[PDB]
Amino acid sequence: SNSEPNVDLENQYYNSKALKEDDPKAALSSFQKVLELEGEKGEWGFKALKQMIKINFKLTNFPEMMNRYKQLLTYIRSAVTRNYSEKSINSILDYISTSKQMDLLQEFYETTLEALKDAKNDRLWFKTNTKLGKLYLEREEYGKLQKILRQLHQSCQTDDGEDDLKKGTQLLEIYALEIQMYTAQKNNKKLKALYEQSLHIKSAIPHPLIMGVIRECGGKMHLREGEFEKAHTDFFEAFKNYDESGSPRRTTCLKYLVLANMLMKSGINPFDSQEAKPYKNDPEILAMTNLVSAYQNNDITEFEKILKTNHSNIMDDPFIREHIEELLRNIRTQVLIKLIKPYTRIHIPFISKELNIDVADVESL
Amino acid sequence: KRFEVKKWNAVALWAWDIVVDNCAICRNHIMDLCIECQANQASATSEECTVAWGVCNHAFHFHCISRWLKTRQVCPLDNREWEFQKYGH
Amino acid sequence: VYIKKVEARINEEIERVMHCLDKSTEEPIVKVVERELISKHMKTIVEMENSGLVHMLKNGKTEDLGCMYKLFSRVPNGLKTMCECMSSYLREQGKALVSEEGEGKNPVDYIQGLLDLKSRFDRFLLESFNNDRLFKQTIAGDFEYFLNLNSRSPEYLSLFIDDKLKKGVKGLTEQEVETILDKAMVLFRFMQEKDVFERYYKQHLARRLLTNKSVSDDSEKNMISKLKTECGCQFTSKLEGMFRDMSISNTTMDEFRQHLQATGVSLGGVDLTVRVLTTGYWPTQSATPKCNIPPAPRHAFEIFRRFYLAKHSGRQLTLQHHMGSADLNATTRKHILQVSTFQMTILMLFNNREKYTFEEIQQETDIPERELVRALQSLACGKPTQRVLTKEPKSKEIENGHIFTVNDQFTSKLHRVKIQTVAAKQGESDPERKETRQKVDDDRKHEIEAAIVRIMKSRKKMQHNVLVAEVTQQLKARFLPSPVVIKKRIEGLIEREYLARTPEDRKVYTY
Ligand SMILES: [Zn+2]
Ligand SMILES: [Zn+2]
Ligand SMILES: [Zn+2]
Repeated sequence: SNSEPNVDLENQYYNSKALKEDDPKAALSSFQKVLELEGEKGEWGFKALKQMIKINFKLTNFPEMMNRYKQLLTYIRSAVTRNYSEKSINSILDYISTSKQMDLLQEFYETTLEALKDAKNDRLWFKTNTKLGKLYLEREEYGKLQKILRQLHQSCQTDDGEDDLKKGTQLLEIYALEIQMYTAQKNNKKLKALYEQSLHIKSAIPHPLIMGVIRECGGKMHLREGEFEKAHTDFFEAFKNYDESGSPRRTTCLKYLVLANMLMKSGINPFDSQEAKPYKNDPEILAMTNLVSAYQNNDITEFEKILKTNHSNIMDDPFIREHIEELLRNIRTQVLIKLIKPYTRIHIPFISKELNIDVADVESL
Repeated sequence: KRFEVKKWNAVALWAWDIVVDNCAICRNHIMDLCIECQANQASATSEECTVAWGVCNHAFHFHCISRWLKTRQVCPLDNREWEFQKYGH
Repeated sequence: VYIKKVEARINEEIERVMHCLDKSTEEPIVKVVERELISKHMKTIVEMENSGLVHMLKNGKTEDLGCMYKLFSRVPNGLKTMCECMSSYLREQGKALVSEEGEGKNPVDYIQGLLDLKSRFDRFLLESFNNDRLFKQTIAGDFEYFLNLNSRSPEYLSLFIDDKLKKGVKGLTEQEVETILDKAMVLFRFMQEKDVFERYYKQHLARRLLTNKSVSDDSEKNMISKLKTECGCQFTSKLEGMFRDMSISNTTMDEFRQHLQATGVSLGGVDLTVRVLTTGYWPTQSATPKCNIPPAPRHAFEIFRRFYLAKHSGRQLTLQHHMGSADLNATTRKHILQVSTFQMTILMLFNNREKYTFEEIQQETDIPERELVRALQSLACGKPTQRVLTKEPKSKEIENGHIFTVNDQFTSKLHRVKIQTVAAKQGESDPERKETRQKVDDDRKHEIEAAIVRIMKSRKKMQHNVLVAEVTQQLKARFLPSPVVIKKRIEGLIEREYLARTPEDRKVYTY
């Protein structure tokens, strides 16, 4: 194919790249002279501006650093397509994040925000706003999170409608942000409203983490309401997404899936396949593996022994603490039914001794 | 030396196994039949009962998860969530 | 000129009768007059040809089309024949354009001409017909009729969208990009054989992602959202997994950056970029080869495999040799080269000791076939005055006993000189096109069987010809019914069971 981009611009850019490991005072001057060579726009001078910002951040020179970052922001909506400029500005933001001057960090962030607003960088823009929202959730901030959510929703509003048909990914990120928020405030009604709106309008390409979070919330809502199949499927998809991504929430999602699969009765195993030599033998998952092994074997005594032995990681979750009574009722019912299948006319105290429970509980069951 | 390699931009492919030795719906094993078939003989015709693999790499007997999708409900792990990516171990 | 005259006649007649007479008159006289005159003269003049609809539409007369639409809307059965003649003209134009006889036609030019014709007809519709439903339905049906006579159109549309997506040099801003993408998807709406189209789209994705890393980063999301809103779920999940792979690759990149930020013991991992892609979304290509690996790449692959088996356990990596790139720091200046994962094994053998030959690099390398020749000729054959791997037997064809050397070549001031002998063309040479056509044909052939069994298991049966109607109805949205093929295929299962037909008499099925 081939295409002659430029020879001299690349040559001086690489000369300054070599110079960067020498004294920075000369590297900055050479990079600034690369921008003077072409004059109009930059192309290789676009990367020269990024290098100048990096080196200036090394020798604490911020004013012209931010002026040249404004120049790069104007360069994003220039002959350089908004393709590698987003990676370049993400790298610049990460480099700025190295220091701890939060005032400078937020000045940089707001200048970037306004420039991207002016450049109508739709995808890049809500990617940046979603990143800011995730940062706010990680610091449990909602004052500006709410404003960001409202702005993103308004951008998603099709005047009459509050939603587009291709901004489904936008609304997906918005609802992921709101799902994290209402996990912080544990608001069940808003959680179900969010999950319904997401299920309806979100249909689009997801990022695996976002899909996993939304499916985790959906499974939580379903198992709070009572649906076992829907909760199991949601935990299934969320755990698949966590397997793909690698977030620490994988273990908690797998434990929730284990709880859900035991509650749908009909004798199914959640530790069978994915919980293997890597995950079946995991110390935080071995307790659940043993629990479901007893569930398969219908060993009520061993199941209760494991429940009492690892109560710090079995019923520690308030939700699993709520569901342990139902799980015990189900396993006792299964053991009783299996015991009374082969014969007829059996006394109650023998069943009570076999089940290691009170006689009144046996009568009620 | 006259030539030295500096960078690399390789692409690494991976395969999914999570090999285990147990089942879920029949509670028997990955192989060696299930609850709905028991023995090897009695109208098997080379044992038409194999292992089904999903897109998530979970493994069951084909009959097991087939009846799971048929008997209780089809919505849990439907054609959108559970795929059919392989047949046999 | 007749249409203006008759419109003036209508206006003068109605004005004269309304001003010179009462109210109980008017409608009968004008009704019968316009009925008779318009019917007769319309028939004659707009089905003869003389300045007729075909000619006034070919030259692009907007006012004539507008006045024709505004005049013929009053009389019934006028829009019907107008749309019939427009469809006939469109059929003639398509047959003149979709002609297969003659080899040497440019694909991109053909698609550009088809898109220009569609846009011109849409503009004429908007300007004259006032967005009439009948005209839109007729043009959509006509496009469906004349577009499915061939099978190379979807691939040409895929290459056009690849050209539009690779770089937005034309139309830097976003509004025109959005409009052209909308027009492209609208054109794709009236197209059949989506399987090969989406296969070629995936091929373009593989070409643009494995060779370029800065393609759009913002328009990929728009592309796949349009695919979500346009297509169903057959290979849209393939695209989902394709993008999931990039997401996991960048997550692994940042976590590995945190890994080498915390020490790193030995060196060899100077500047590495390892990526995580799945086998279910990126195909092998040919065979999953088993070639050797250079030493620094060997260390990088070992480190990545150890990490993936330590913190991503439950899955093992498979090694393949088709993709990747590297930078080769050579050394009067130090110019860094570029090796695309194939010649870097030869450069490994040279790092150990150069002045080798073809036998040396074919015996101690486990190196593949003529792709090796193309990779090796990159550094020596067809080289401008920046040669970095010179040889004594200067010749065009490749020998066996020929020695390689190195020339400093100070003229090569470029410190990132690359040899892009690969990716010479993107025409999709017949072999892969035929194999994927066979693959998608088999896909359709088992999808139809899945549909027929899944539907007729929840329904009843037939005696001679009742069920065929239901399967054609449920496959109506997919493709043509093909009665002969399905009739010949339904009787092939009689040698088995599953509601067969019984060999002795084909009427008693295995219910
Ligand atoms: Zn089985
Ligand atoms: Zn059997
Ligand atoms: Zn499956």
